[PDB]
Parts: sequence; C-alpha cells; structure tokens
Amino acid sequence: GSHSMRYFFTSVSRPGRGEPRFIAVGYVDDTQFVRFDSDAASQRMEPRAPWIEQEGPEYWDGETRKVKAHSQTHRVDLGTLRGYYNQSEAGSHTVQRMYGCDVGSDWRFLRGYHQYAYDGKDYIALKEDLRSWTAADMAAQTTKHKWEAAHVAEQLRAYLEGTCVEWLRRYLENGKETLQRTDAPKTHMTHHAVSDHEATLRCWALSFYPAEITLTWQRDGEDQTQDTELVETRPAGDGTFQKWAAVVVPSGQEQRYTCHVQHEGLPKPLTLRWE
Amino acid sequence: MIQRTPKIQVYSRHPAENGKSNFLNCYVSGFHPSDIEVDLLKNGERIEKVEHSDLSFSKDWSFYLLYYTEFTPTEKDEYACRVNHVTLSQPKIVKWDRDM
Amino acid sequence: SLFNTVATL
Repeated sequence: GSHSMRYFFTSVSRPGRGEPRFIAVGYVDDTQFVRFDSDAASQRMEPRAPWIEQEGPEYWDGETRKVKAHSQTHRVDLGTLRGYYNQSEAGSHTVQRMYGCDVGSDWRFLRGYHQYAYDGKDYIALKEDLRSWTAADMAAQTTKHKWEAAHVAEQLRAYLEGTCVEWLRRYLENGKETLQRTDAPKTHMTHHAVSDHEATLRCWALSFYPAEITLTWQRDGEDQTQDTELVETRPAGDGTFQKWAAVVVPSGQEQRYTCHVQHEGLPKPLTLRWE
Repeated sequence: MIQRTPKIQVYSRHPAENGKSNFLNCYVSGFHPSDIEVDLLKNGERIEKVEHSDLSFSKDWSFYLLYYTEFTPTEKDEYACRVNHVTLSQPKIVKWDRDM
Repeated sequence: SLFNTVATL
C-alpha cells in the first residue's frame, strides 16, 4: 500500500540553562528509525529500528552532519522569532519543524510537506504545490519574503519529489520484514457488571500495525458514536498498537450490540458480539 | 501562549497475567509545551528504572511520549502513573486497571 | 535521509 517518511524536529529554549534542547526523530510510516538528542553523550544520529543498523559509517556520519545543521538552524530560529514577536529573554519557547513525503500504492511520489510552528501554532508551511508558502501571520510574511527571494521552495521541492522518495523506497526494501508487514489486531471482549442493572462491554484491538484502525459499536445495527467510550490508539512499546471501545449496556441487552473492527491486516472487517 | 493538557493512559504491553513478565506503560499525548514530568508508581512509590520514547509530535503540533518499565504484575501490587505539566495545578494520578 | 537544510526563518 501507501507509505510515508517523515522527520520531526523540536527545539526548546532554556534561558540561563545553556543551549536549547534539540530532538530530531525520523519515521517510515508508524515506525521510528532514527533519533538525535542534543543532551545525549554521543552527539550522533542513532538507529532506532533494526533495518537501519545496516547502513554504513558513511550514512551515519552524513546524517549526523545534517542533523547538527538542523539543530544549528533552530538555535538561530529561536533568536529570530524572539525578535519578531518582541518577546523577552527570560521565557522558554518552542520551535517545531516537520517535513517528508508520501508515496501511493504504486510507490510513486504522491505528496510532500514542509512545515514550521512557533509556540505550538503554525508559523510557515510549504503549500501542496511545493512552489509557494502559507504564512500564518504578519511575522511569517517576513520569512516568506526571505524564502521566496532565496528560492528555498525550489530546493525543498527537489528533495521532496526526489531524494525523499528514493530513500523511502530504499528503506521499504531494506526493512521489508518491519515495514511492508501488517499485524492484524488480536481482538477480545470483556464484560464487567458496573451495577445490578448495567454492564460494560469493552471491545479490544491489540498487537496491530499500522496504527490506523476503526473500532465501533452498533446497537441493532445502528451506530453508537455518542454512546461509545473510545480511547486514543496507543503504542504497546514493541512496535504494535492497541485500542479499545466500550459501551455500557442495560443488563439483558448484550445480544443487541456488535463491535466492528476494520484494519488493513484483516482479511475482512470483523463483527464481534457477546454471545 | 498555547498550553494543552496531556491525555494520560496507563496500561500494560501484554494482557496482564500474574507472575508473568511484562511492561508497564504510561502514554502521554496531546500536550504543549513539551516539558512534562511522568513517574510510574508501585504501591504509591516512584519506580526508579523508567525509560521513555524520543519526543515526537502529531500533525496538530502536540507532543507525545511513552514512558515504560519492566514489571511482573501480581494480584495485589497496585500501579499508577503520576503526571505533572504546566496545565495541571497538581500532579494528576491515573491508576492502572488491567482491563483498560 | 535528511534534507541538506540551509535556510533559517
């Protein structure tokens, strides 16, 4: 199916406590594969998936050199933004950057992204055409001007449409065991009396990959959206995900309810019932 | 500036089975700024060897982290996660329930 | 593989 590669960068200023904290992480789909932490001893880009451990020193030295440059950029950016927004030197502020590329089921380039946020809100983003910029406010219009004159979008377009997707395809092949896999949800249901006249039915999806899943309850075939407790999909720690959906049912009505599970790893959508 | 409160879920990696080794997880997500304190507790006391994932974020810019430690559940040991963040006036404590 | 980044805000 479809795939993506994404890098995420966070820098947080630490006035009086040294240089800003910088953390970079890279993903292919829902699988992390590299990290850099400014506060760690190694000062190197590091593997976080087994398939990337096979890349040689030339890859790791190159990623380390580039990630330090991303770090430097954010150090400059924090000072710039502080200036643009007339903020004091005392406060901690956050710059975030994300970029990457999507390929479709044919593995061909589908979409590219490159976006920046300051203190949790949009600052500037490359439009989907990869040729123009969305400036969130008046300060960002200044960055937009600078970047338009320096033809920054042209350089990003060439990466997002080219090397981004070439590397994504390389990773897909080298990590085929990890990345071209699906883990279908293992499902179960639990029943727990919450009083003499009500019971909780909890429908579970465990050990699935990728994270995308749809879990719903029906009563007599009618969707129970506004009556269903749904937790956010959550990582298990081992590369798989979990989720559950619960309904409180009047004792005696258990048979009216069905849980429906949709996931790429299933041969067909599941319908589960308590007896 | 923007401040978003962490969602908190405390749970095990594997379905809990007493006397069988496992990982206790505390997943925090949807929060901003990224400074956050997360402790895993056993019978109300801080567990020393807790690791976490590398800071990352969602399309809406909000952060998420997974804190985790090895543990072997028993019938009687009680676990919890204790979270502090700028959006919380006091640490928020969520108890582990093996069916949640 | 990372972009060869050059621009600052």
